[PDB]
Amino acid sequence: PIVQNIQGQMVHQAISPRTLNAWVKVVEEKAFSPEVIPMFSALSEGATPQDLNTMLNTVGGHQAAMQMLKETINEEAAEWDRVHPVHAGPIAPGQMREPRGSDIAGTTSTLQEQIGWMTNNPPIPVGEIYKRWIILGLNKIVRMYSPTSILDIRQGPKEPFRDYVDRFYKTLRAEQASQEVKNWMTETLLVQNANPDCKTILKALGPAATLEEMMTACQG
Amino acid sequence: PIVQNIQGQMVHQAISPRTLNAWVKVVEEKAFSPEVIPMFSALSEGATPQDLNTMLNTVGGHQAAMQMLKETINEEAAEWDRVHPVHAGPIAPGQMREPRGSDIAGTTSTLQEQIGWMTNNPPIPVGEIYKRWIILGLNKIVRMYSPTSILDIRQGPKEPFRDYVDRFYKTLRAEQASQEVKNWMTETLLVQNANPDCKTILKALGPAATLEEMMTACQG
Amino acid sequence: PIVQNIQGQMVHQAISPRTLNAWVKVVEEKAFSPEVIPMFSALSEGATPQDLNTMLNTVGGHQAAMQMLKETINEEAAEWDRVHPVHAGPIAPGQMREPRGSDIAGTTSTLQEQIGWMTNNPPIPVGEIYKRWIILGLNKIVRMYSPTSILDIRQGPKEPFRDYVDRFYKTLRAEQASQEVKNWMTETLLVQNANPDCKTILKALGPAATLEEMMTACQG
Amino acid sequence: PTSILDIRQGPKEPFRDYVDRFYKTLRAEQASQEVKNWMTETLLVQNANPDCKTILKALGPAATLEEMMTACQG
Amino acid sequence: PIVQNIQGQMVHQAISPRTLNAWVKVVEEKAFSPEVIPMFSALSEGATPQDLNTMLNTVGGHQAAMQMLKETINEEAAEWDRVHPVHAGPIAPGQMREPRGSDIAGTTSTLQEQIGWMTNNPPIPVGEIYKRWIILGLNKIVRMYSPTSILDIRQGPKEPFRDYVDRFYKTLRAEQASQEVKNWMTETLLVQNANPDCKTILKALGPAATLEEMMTACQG
Amino acid sequence: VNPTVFFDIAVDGEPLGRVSFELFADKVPKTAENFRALSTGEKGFGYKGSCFHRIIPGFMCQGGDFTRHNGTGGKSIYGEKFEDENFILKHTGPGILSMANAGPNTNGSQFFICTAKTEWLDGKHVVFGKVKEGMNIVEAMERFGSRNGKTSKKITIADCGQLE
Repeated sequence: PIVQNIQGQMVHQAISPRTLNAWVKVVEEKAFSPEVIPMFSALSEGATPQDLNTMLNTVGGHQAAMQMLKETINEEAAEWDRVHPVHAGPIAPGQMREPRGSDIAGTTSTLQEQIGWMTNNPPIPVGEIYKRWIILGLNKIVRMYSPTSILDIRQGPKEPFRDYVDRFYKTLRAEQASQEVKNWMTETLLVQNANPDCKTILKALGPAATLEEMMTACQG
Repeated sequence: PIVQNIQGQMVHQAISPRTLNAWVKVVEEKAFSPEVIPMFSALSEGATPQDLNTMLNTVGGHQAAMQMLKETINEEAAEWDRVHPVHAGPIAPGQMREPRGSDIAGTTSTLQEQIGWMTNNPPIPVGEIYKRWIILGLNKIVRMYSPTSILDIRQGPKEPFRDYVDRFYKTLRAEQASQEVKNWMTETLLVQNANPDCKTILKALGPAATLEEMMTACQG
Repeated sequence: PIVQNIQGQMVHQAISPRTLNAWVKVVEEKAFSPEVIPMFSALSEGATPQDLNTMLNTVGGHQAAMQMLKETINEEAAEWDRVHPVHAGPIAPGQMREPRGSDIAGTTSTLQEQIGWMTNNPPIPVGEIYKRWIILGLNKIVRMYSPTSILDIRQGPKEPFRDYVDRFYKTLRAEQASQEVKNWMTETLLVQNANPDCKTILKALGPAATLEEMMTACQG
Repeated sequence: PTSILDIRQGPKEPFRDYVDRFYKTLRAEQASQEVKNWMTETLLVQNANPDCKTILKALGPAATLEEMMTACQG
Repeated sequence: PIVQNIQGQMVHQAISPRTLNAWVKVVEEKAFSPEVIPMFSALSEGATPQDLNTMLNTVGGHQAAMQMLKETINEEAAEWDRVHPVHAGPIAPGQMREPRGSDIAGTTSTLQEQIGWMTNNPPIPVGEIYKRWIILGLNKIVRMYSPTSILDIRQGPKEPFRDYVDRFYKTLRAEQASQEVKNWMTETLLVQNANPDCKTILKALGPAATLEEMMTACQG
Repeated sequence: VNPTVFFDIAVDGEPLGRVSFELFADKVPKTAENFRALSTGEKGFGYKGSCFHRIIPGFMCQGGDFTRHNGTGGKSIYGEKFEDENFILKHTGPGILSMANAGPNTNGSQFFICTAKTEWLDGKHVVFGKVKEGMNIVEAMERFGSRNGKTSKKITIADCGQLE
């Protein structure tokens, strides 16, 4: 990453082996859960595109997901290059050139250009865009990985309310719909799909249903 | 999290990975228990709101509890906006404007603004406020994950007094209704639900009996 | 209403007996179907709050719905008066005073004040706000008359896809959800709730499913 | 035909017809609107069927007409 | 209670035991009748809040009603604090004490402070305010103690009009409503619920007939 | 309106002079009533015959421990201790009468009379009165104290009461 020295320049620092070891361990042990995206965004903070490419290449197995992620990165780079013209010709000294999409991806550049783009005035953050693209790809992957849909969740007769709401909110975290649709479904289908007894309990609870009130009502 | 230097000043520092790893491991391995709040308060001392949002989003599984915490944080942010209204008119030269209820959470503010808020003169403790909110949310979560109520406790004919008092104090620390009500409960409900033989052995010592003699009476 | 004379000043005109008879007839004949709101917005165009109150009072029966509409108008007027201060004191000639909520409701004003507020420069759409309130109330009413919910629609084994989608779109038009959530619903539940045969047909059809190709595929 | 005080719901008469007839007789009746505000909250829930009476009382005294309706809906 | 003492100087005179005995006896013998309110208001003329607290503590039984009274006193104190907060203003040349919700309720206000607030010029009407609060509470209590609703008052087949109108007016006085509602009820409900034998007699007299005419008509 | 109390001071029984105090009951009423009532002795106990146990020249004279006579005791008319009423008034100069305490919300009966401006005490001790008449009697008292507070002669409140 790029560690900021205390009262000094933001010196570049190679990714420690601990970061990559934790990353390969989580991607091996936990497969592709919704939370891995937060842990990936946590481990890689202020990292150059070279660091992110190293973190992605170290992943072993699940090569279909890696190919989908690379395809998503390519699509985002194509869109960026289409909606942003690239200048050429002689460039004034002390000012880096226009970052290209294939260049903002880090596939057609070295570490020096990335460090220069992340130190210019005003700063042009390549890391926060390449990480955004990787997060979009990982979101597509975790959506693809979800085994069951959100509309097809039904509580079992003996399965309690806690396990049902756990599965429901997990699938909701895996869902791809917009945030307003997410609020709509978590407002309606939660009580609309419960078991009939606690369904009538929550109907007696009426409007303004709040999760803690629901779980305190369905007790026993 | 900010850290003091040799000269005494503090500056932002990237969040350490084996903190995120330890938090994720303790959250999953111990699930939700009263001893997750001290660990959380110790792990993220001085953490920025971005670091707390990281430590919360990184928790895979138990998404219902995380949604409860998000709702509690949401309501807490609204109360802060309502209690204090921004003043109008000219602002003093040595002072600049404050954050909003939603920006205390760090949802719509960059990291540099958090660092400026935390190291201002005088410093503004946004991290401590958001940590208090998260601790309240975790208290409500561990309240929900309580498997019984305080009144239903009745020791079995064979269940030893040690296990009975352990279960009692466990669900009592998980109750957290109040502190003086807890003091009244530990006097009344503790003595009211004993097994008849050891019950009258405890009654032999009267209400002035302390817990040590209370247990060594039924001991052996 | 207020008919605009050709190349002249707009002249006030009493509501037509034909208009009022058509309104009371459509109310009596179709009860409260989702099209009564478009037909009401069509019949009442450029009408004063006096005209709208007359069109509402001529309705006979459904007094519960009428009282709910009046309560909605009262709530809207209260919100308007709360978020809009009312000025008082001596008022300059040629300039009408601040319209209160009870006046924009037409319960404490006169036709002269309504025409004055609708002829001022710049004009104040008192009619267009009172009609908006009436449309909100009629929307609440038509939502209350909804016999079945949208999430509980299931196609019969013999009931054809045309009838199924007719009922589905009728219930969707009656539904109260926002338009952003309304889209996901017609994208997913339409194909998720059909009979198995045409369900597999539309699944083979795959993404980008539109109503025309869906109905041409489920033929026979 | 009858006074507003005589309006009472039948044992199996649905809440729809009961509230319709009650509001129709109340509109036909002559009184100040201020008196009607107390008359509704005193007479609507009391004269209902016992099961629907408890159903409406579970909602609360100041419950609106639409919530009271959707309570015993069907 | 304080009383005008010769000459012209009010001094504190403690509540007499005979007054407390009269109050205990009237609460024992008459329970909670509508008339107690006047007896209470007349037994405690110009009483310090301590005297009213003594008179409310000396009651025997009816602890539920006393709890409603205390809670309504708390609510009135809360609203009073809300309606009378200290807004910034230039300080008055002359300072006089001030009664808080808790200073009015006699909870945290010493007897000397109340004597000061009463005998000072200008006087602070703490006694009358606390009396208004207690009278509101007693109105709540006596309207709760009503055995049957006023709408259920109906005459027996041979029950004389005397006892019928007596019981009807007693329940109507215990009932709570505005004066105009009572004016409408005495004209719409009284004649209708009478026995048909005398109902015909009252109808023969006229709708706007007074009480004495009907009473002497059905007399005997 | 604001009460005024006096103290007739004595140094080992020789009469020394009268200090009188205006108590700011219009801003610190509960604090001012406690010093007033302890001066009159109307609640049964009080200041009459207690001494200044700690006098530090150029800082303040402290007294009011009528139960233990050495700074470890004293009690209020509301119980042994009560809350810090407020901090409206500040330690602005000599003659300010402020409450001693053993940290926050621990006010009893000990008070101190400042003989200098002591702004560092602001926000930590409730101020509730000031010397009206007698400041040179407070100044002369300083001579019987020391850097650490120990006094050389017994300095007593020979009599005290309310004037107005």
